[PDB]
Amino acid sequence: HTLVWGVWVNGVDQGDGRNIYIRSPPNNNPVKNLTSPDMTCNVDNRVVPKSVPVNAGDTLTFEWYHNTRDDDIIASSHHGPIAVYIAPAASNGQGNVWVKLFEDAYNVTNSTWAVDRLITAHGQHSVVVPHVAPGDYLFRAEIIALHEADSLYSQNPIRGAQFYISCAQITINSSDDSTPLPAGVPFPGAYTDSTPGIQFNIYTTPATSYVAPPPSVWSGALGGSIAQVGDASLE
Ligand SMILES: *[C@@H]1O[C@H](CO)[C@@H](O)[C@H](O)[C@H]1NC(C)=O
Ligand SMILES: [Cu+2]
Repeated sequence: HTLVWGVWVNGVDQGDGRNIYIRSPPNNNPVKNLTSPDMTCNVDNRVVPKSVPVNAGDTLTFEWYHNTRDDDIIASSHHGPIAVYIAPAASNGQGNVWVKLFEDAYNVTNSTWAVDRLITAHGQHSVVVPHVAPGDYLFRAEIIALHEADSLYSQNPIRGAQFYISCAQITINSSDDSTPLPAGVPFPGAYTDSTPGIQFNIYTTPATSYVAPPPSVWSGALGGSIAQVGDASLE
């Protein structure tokens, strides 16, 4: 169970974004129903009043939390990958629009899942803003907790992969648009019960065999990290 508090841009805290520039759900409950509209931007997808200004090449950092800011972030048990997607805001996240900017499942050297390192990073993971058209976008951060993912939700609704999905309203101001935004996958729709990385047993299967759900990261992605950028105790 985890939620986004806000974002940072180039290491500058944009402030509490909950229901302001994040389309925040009412609580930190996972989405599990792969067919639900809740997969798009979680259970309360609506336009919120603010959209954070960035430029292409900026570092945009999502900051997650559990109950309060800069707490335990997410239960240790919730091992799994992290992805970030982007879509034009005009889409409202409908259609084949979600382009993947970031994927991290499991770091072989460190022996740590993305979620494990997210905790260590005080809830913070980043993407570099791509050189798409200036305009309004949705950045959809997605944490998949796999601790009950050996079952399918569709078969057993008490279990299943858990999706912690947060859509941030971001406005790209300066960009040369050298990498126009390509089509993307639909949410709901890109993940089905037979998609790799939806059903997995993290207890018996080595993490080095885990394949995260497609799609692949777009060649226009400028990178990202799971790493603390800013200190919530100070700003
Ligand atoms: C999953 O969501 C679909 C689409 O909204 C809905 O029809 C279906 O009943 C849901 N399944 C469960 C068990 O909620
Ligand atoms: Cu949880």
